Amino acid sequence: AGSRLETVGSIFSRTRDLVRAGVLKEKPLWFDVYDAFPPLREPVFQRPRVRYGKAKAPIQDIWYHEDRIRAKFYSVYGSGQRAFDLFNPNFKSTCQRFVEKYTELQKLGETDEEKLFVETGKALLAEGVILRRVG
Amino acid sequence: EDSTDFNDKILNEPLKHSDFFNVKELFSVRSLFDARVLGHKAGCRHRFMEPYIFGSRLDHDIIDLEQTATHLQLALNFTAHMAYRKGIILFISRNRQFSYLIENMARDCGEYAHTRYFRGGMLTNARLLFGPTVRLPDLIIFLHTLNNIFEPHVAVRDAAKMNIPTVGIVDTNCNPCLITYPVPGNDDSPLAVHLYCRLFQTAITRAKEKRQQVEALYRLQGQK
Amino acid sequence: SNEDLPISMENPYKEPLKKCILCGKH
Amino acid sequence: NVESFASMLRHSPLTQMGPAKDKLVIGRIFHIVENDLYIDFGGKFHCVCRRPEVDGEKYQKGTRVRLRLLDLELTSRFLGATTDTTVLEANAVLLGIQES
Amino acid sequence: EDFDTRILEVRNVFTMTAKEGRKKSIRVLVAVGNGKGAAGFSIGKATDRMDAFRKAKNRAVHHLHYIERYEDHTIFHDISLRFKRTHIKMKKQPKGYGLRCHRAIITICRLIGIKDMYAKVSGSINMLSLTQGLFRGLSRQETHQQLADKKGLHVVEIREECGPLPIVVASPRGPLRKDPEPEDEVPDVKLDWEDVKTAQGMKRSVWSNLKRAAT
Amino acid sequence: AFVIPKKNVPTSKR
Amino acid sequence: PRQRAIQWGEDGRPFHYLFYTGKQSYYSLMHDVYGMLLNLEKHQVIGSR
Ligand code: FES
Ligand SMILES: [Mg+2]
Repeated sequence: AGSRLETVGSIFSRTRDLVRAGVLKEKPLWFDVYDAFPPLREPVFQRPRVRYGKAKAPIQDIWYHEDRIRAKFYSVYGSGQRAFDLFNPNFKSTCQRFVEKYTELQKLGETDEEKLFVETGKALLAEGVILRRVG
Repeated sequence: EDSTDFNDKILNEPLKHSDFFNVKELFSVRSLFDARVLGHKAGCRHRFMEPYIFGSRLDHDIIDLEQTATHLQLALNFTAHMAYRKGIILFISRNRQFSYLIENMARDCGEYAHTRYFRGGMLTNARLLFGPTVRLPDLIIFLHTLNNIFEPHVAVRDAAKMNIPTVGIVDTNCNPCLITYPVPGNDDSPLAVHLYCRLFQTAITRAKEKRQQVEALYRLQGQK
Repeated sequence: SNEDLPISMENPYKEPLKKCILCGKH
Repeated sequence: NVESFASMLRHSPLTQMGPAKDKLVIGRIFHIVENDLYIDFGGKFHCVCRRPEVDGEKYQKGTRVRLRLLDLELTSRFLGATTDTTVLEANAVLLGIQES
Repeated sequence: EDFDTRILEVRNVFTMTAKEGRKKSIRVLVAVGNGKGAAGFSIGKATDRMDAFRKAKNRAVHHLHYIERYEDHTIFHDISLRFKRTHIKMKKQPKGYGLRCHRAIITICRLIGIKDMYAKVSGSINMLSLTQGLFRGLSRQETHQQLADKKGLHVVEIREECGPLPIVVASPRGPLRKDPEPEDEVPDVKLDWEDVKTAQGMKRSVWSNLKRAAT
Repeated sequence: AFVIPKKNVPTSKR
Repeated sequence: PRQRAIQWGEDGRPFHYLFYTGKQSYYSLMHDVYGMLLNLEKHQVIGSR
């Protein structure tokens, strides 16, 4: 027969119960496969409701320590002349090179961001990178 | 006397192995990452997709690919077992950028595709639309679960009414509550959609060939 | 454990609040 | 020694790009409908740009072009809506052709 | 052939048409059940009463619930629910109690296979809400096994007719917890005044516990 | 049981 | 009248990949024409009604 009450339980729960009651003479082809390798969540219909009051989503903003460096670099110099190639997975931008040098100089043990930022720029200038400040 | 042995050696045997068709090898987390398997903006987020979202990078939901891998493993395993069992697999999608790709993939793997406007009652009124002896699909794989007004494809509800299991790529703005085997992933980027098609086409093809190999061995042995 | 997990910060790229032309002028 | 998903995300080119506003990127014209040029720059969605009049002939399927990104996805919430309306498209300005 | 159908309501609904004025239609509620837990209901509409009966009967069988019956004669626990403006409070009863409930619930219970139960319907006595509410509660009742699995503890039945004998009706299929459930001195549970009032012999009704034919 | 008059062979009989 | 043949065999598997659309002939034709246009794009009256 079958049960079209898609909002009452799941296809397996409904199918299993009807086979047990004897309503379904033969269990469907997928039944045995489902039972052997079930999904992580049973597919039960549930109603989406609006969050009211103080309820908030648990999704958190993805941040990293180097974002502070990237923000400062972008403000001081702007978007690098080199165009970002997002197709290449290993592409490094001028800002990424700055972060790397900045981090390398952080390992040396500089404790002042402003001094460390100045030293980072000087090393890149020596390597031949073009760093045109917004000014 | 012979049917039970045939069924045990063929139909019940594959169900005793965790990965009978070895679908693990078909994909890795790296391959999924390189295909941009990237969610919609946080303002488009569906509440039921929050468990699958890793986070929001500048208001762009990032799907957790570690969950995708476990969900995809279960989806590809279920698809292979159904193809091995000679089940009718129907691919449904209303994204018109990929209608041609999806229709070819179905024809190539010997399955069925429905990429066109879904007329009311295709599944719940099939015996009137097609005929009294029509056989409905045994599995429905949704490559895009939303219709062209950003609402759940009607077939998701109707598949559940007909007790048909469903595999579905569910982006961050989709509702996975009624999809049996949801796979959280990007459903917009061509690279992502091209990967799903390659993965599901390979799993179906492999499963069908395995069924022929197992049946052949059983028959050759049966005679002698 | 792992060091690549996102950390909790205030948006570093957040732009400063805009100001009207007469802001800070009597 | 398997790279974790978080590791891949932290070092992804898109992460190091950060804010996409006014970021120059390189795209590829993957589909062309009359003047309308459909360009892929590696984001979730493509960006549609009108064929530049100066050198329209040069812009053909596969040509690599320089873009200035404005938004990765055009979305907004209008009066009375429960979720953002989405155009399923990126906003960008076609600067020119990339030449090596 | 196993399923039996029984009508629940027949109503002469009307709409107004420009050409003919009052257009009479028949709305029919029917319930189908094989008597072994599988039972459903549907609404059939047609100008002719025969067509309405057929449509409802055939459609109800495609919308079958499965009702968990304790020992195949009663519900597992007492269910109190409100569906829209209809309140149904069902009580689990011992064998031989009978179906002491609204005539429509009696009909549905015979189709489901419940032999012993008590139910009081309050609020609106709409037949559509009652049926839809009854199937909503009976479908959502938790079985003793589901309770043991959720709680990881044995479910022990204490029967007055069997003295202190502890009858284990369900055990946790998985691991059995070793910590006893915290015994709250005073249970913070919402009590129905009508229950408490009866237990205190404060309820005089000339209509309660009247002798009735076997149901 | 009240017997609903049963339908004959479909009259239309396409 | 010209009647279409049975679209599924004894196993019940339909014979056309676009069977479940209900317009396998029409949509198969539309699919073919779209494919030809794609290939043509990648490569590049009075009497007739
Ligand atoms: S913004 Fe107007 S007073 Fe500051
Ligand atoms: Mg999407």
